[PDB]
Amino acid sequence: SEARVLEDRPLSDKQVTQVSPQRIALRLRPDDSKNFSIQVRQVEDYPVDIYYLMDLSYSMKDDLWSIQNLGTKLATQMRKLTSNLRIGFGAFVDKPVSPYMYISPPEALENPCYDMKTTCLPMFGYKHVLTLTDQVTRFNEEVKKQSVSRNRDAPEGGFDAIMQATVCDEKIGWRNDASHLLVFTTDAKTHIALDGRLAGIVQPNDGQCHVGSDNHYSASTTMDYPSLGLMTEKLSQKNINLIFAVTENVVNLYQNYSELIPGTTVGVLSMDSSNVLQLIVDAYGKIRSKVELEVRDLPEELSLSFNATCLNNEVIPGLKSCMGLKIGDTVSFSIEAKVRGCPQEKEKSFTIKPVGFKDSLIVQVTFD
Amino acid sequence: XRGDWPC
Amino acid sequence: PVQLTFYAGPNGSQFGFSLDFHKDSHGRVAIVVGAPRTLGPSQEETGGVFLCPWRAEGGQCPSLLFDLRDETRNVGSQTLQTFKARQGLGASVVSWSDVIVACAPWQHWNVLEKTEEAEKTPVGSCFLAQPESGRRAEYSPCRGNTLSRIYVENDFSWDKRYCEAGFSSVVTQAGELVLGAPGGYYFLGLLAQAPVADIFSSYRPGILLWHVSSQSLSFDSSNPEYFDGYWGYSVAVGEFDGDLNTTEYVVGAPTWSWTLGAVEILDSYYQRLHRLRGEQMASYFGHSVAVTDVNGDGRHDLLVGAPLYMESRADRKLAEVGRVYLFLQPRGPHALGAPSLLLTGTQLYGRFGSAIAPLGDLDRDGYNDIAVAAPYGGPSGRGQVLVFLGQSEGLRSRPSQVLDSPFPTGSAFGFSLRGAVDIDDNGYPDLIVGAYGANQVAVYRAQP
Ligand SMILES: *[C@@H]1O[C@H](CO)[C@@H](O[C@@H]2O[C@H](CO)[C@@H](O[C@@H]3O[C@H](CO)[C@@H](O[C@@H]4O[C@H](CO)[C@@H](O)[C@H](O)[C@@H]4O)[C@H](O)[C@@H]3O)[C@H](O)[C@H]2NC(C)=O)[C@H](O)[C@H]1NC(C)=O
Ligand SMILES: *[C@@H]1O[C@H](CO)[C@@H](O[C@@H]2O[C@H](CO)[C@@H](O[C@@H]3O[C@H](CO[C@@H]4O[C@H](CO)[C@@H](O)[C@H](O)[C@@H]4O)[C@@H](O)[C@H](O)[C@@H]3O)[C@H](O)[C@H]2NC(C)=O)[C@H](O)[C@H]1NC(C)=O
Ligand SMILES: *[C@@H]1O[C@H](CO)[C@@H](O[C@@H]2O[C@H](CO)[C@@H](O)[C@H](O)[C@H]2NC(C)=O)[C@H](O)[C@H]1NC(C)=O
Ligand SMILES: *[C@@H]1O[C@H](CO)[C@@H](O)[C@H](O)[C@H]1NC(C)=O
Ligand SMILES: *[C@@H]1O[C@H](CO)[C@@H](O)[C@H](O)[C@H]1NC(C)=O
Ligand SMILES: [Ca+2]
Ligand SMILES: [Ca+2]
Ligand SMILES: [Ca+2]
Ligand SMILES: [Ca+2]
Ligand SMILES: [Ca+2]
Ligand SMILES: [Ca+2]
Ligand SMILES: [Mg+2]
Repeated sequence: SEARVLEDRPLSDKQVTQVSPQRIALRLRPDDSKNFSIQVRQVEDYPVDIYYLMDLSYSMKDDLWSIQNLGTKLATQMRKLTSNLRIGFGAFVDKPVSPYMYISPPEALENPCYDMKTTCLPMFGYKHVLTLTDQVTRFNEEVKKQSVSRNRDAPEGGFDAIMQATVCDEKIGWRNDASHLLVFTTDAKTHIALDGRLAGIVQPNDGQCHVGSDNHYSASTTMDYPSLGLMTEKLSQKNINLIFAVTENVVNLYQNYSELIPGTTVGVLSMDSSNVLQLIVDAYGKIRSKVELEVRDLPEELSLSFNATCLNNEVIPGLKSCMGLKIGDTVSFSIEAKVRGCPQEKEKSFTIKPVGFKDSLIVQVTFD
Repeated sequence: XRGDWPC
Repeated sequence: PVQLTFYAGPNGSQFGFSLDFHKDSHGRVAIVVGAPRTLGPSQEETGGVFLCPWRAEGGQCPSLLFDLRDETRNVGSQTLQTFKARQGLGASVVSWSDVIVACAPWQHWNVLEKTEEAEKTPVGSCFLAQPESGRRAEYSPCRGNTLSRIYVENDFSWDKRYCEAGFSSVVTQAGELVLGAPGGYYFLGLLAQAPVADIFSSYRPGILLWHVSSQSLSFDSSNPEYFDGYWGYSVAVGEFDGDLNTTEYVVGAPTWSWTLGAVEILDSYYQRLHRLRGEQMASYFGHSVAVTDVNGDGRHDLLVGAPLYMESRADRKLAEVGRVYLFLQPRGPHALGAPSLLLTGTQLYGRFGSAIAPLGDLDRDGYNDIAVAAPYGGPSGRGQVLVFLGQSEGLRSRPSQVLDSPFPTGSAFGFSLRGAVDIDDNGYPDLIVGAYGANQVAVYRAQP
């Protein structure tokens, strides 16, 4: 029983040769047993989906340009950090209802900046703008297009915007086989749960999506703001890591806020975004992968077993996958195959596919 | 800000 | 537990958003429940102060006849307009002898004079019902011919336009009504106190703008630490200066000092006797306040709700349940200090501590006992009302009785409740619970 190595291209270290060797011819005699060691290494970069939420209030006006930069710059950095990226975004002002807006004179419903003789867009709960896409150019163009609206009071409904950013997928366009990051902007205090009771809204924000066709938070005027708890539930359940990118004015408020939400971080949204981009790459440093193998196109008659040697260099029998691999680590698997006699087919072909790897070990087997 | 105004 | 007495309202009406008790000079006790979206005779949701008489079966209530027509009064080259469109006539109700004060926080109000106007801002307005005399007076201490430009020019000093006056309201034992408008002074908040007798005497039909001589509006402030706190979102009255000759005002602002939230104790003359600050940020420390002698030593103690409080538990998890802060008044002329006791809910996302109902004493003994709300508590996530059997030392962390929502999802059962009032005169307070989402109110006649 000799196993001739056919395709043995070396592992890349970033062809993206993620499995070595690639093709093997296995020759067997009746009642035979034989073990060979394969090696596998992650090569290509990691997948990521960034959603971006922005204030649009009269207030936000002071730092509007600021938050716009925090979009585009961010994308650029994660273009240099990975190739498998998607980016999407949404905007928000406050609950569209008195006393948060101006309703007199009636023109205020179309322009609540009547007293300043200026034009501001009719203020809105949450208007989801761009679904997540690899088209970063379209994301940049749509982010820059957003402009300022008006409300009455200083706090704004950002938590409503985050809940509707994470709470639905099809509208927003996430990927199950990827990491998720959510960057939230503001410059003033945030309307939290129980703020909307000033406008007659006493029904909470639940864990369901209320955006349909019009690209608006339909149930904005009838659903209250969301609390930090349900925020955390929706961030964790969907595997979303939050970064509060806020102005230095009351950055302590959001540092305390981040202490209040497990796993989230806070950046000083300002003239620069170093404090936020460094935290982006920090969160990117913590992504751990898994190398798990399956075997396809093999009959039941042939029996198989294995050992495994991971990055820890500790040999384990019966464990086909270690938890928490990184980029560049090599894992070896010694597979033992036992054949019971010579079948009539006399020539088989099967695959060993690492889970989530398009590359596979194609094995041709002959019996003498 | 006291209201939606620039500080 | 069978006598879960149901009071019904029409669809849309939000029957139960606010509630209180009334005892006319005739002596008939009625549940006054405000449905802020009741359909008027003009097929418009404005508000309805359902004077529900105490009926075992409950059901639809006789909508007490409040003037729903908008007054386009003319005086001094000005037009006083009281926009009652979506006014919420019923988002806060109180009573005192044969007087019912039923306040529309969203009763928009305006002055048309040349091009300028007062802006239809939810100044609020308490309708004064004297049903025995049939006197339909009106009160709005916040109602003001002051133009928008005048308010802007003075850095919004005393900017009362957005009062939502009658957002909360209490009646002083002496007979003067104190209304808490969190929207006061540009959402800073304020208290406006005036006798009911004086406003009744000063009332004239179709005037809607008249200075009341005995009104007492709160002093505004300029320290940013009070900004957007909603200094008045919750209001109550207790004695904290140890001087029974004056009445002390306890104000809960749940967003005080950047979402920390506080409760201030002031004298009758609107001067700070003390301030008590929030432990956990964004927990809404001051959403609901409650003044009572939980200790029962003769000195009033303060109870604050924090319905967005999140605790730390095993595996280092921050689970959002809520909290109740109890501050105890020290013996003699001593100021209140650190949170005397701390009480916490169990169910996740329950908004535990949204509404606190002073229950007085449950077992008719002497330990002051209270109740607290959790509109989305319980295993199901529908509603929860938790009875805190208080102690001579303070408040126990394990609620004695938990009432679950018999309504479906979205009802916000327990969101506004009230006790301390005996309906059947059995000698025990009766807990009335305003499940607004289902347009119903549940009265539980608590047997100890
Ligand atoms: C109170 O609660 C809610 C809040 O308003 C109400 O819910 C809405 O009520 C309207 C009633 O006008 C309802 O419209 C009905 O739709 C039916 C079709 O599903 C209509 O046809 C009926 O179909 C029956 C099934 O075959 C048939 O047997 C019957 O003869 C009739 O033809 C019906 O006539 C109504 O127009 C809305 O669907 C409903 N919407 C929601 C979102 O709830 C509720 O009705 C109110 N209940 C009461 C008792 O007042
Ligand atoms: C959220 O961020 C804020 C800043 O934005 C952090 O505020 C910090 O709060 C601490 C106190 O928790 C401050 O330390 C001291 O505070 C006292 C004032 O409080 C005292 O209170 C007791 C009773 O509670 C009274 O008896 C005293 O008289 C007194 O009033 C002050 O006197 C000290 O000099 C000292 O400042 C700290 O200063 C403050 N930091 C800033 C930058 O303002 C807050 O910690 C943070 N939240 C959490 C949970 O960390
Ligand atoms: C991979 O591990 C398996 C067992 O999981 C190895 O089989 C062992 O071979 C040795 C002889 O060298 C025997 O003494 C053991 O009894 C066998 N199995 C076990 C687990 O005890 C197999 O040989 C390993 N492959 C390599 C590369 O050595
Ligand atoms: C194969 O298995 C034998 C025992 O079964 C072991 O001694 C040897 O180290 C293994 N590896 C190879 C590929 O020979
Ligand atoms: C209480 O106030 C009244 C009203 O002025 C006063 O006449 C009375 O003397 C006061 N009583 C005490 C004990 O101070
Ligand atoms: Ca700004
Ligand atoms: Ca606002
Ligand atoms: Ca006093
Ligand atoms: Ca006491
Ligand atoms: Ca007792
Ligand atoms: Ca009773
Ligand atoms: Mg703003």
